[PDB]
Amino acid sequence: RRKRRNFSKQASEILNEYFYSHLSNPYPSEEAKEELARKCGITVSQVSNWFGNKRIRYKKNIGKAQEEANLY
Amino acid sequence: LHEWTGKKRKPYSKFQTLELEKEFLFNAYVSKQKRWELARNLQLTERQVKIWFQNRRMKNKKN
DNA sequence: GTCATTTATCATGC
DNA sequence: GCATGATAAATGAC
Repeated sequence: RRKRRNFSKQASEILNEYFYSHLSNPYPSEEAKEELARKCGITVSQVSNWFGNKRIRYKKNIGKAQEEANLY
Repeated sequence: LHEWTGKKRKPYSKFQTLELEKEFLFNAYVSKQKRWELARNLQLTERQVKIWFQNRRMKNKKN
């Protein structure tokens, strides 16, 4: 349980790409989570965890360099 | 800022978790009476005990 | 009831 | 010493 290992650097870029491109509505559908899971090589449960962590930590970081990261 | 951007959790003690887990082994679903009994014994509200068993069952399915 | 979330904690990477 | 992924309380939609 919780054998934490950081995802691929490219996988993080993919997740970040979808997040900042859909910053108006950062809630991917079930089918959207599956596509992200395949590109990142992770599971859909790990996709939901990442978005769950990103949304609160983005809101937490509001607002310093997150405005810059909205260029994805 | 975005529209989607627009309390308070406290981790239970070891005693509370063990008793809640012990009862969960007997039955994954708990009646209104036993829920009140656990709430009184484990210093929680009836809703908290209710919510705990709901989360516990979901955890049990994910495993 | 389930179940996707929000949020704080936790544990580990580094 | 923080970042990050995962888990534990708590809420809300259905």
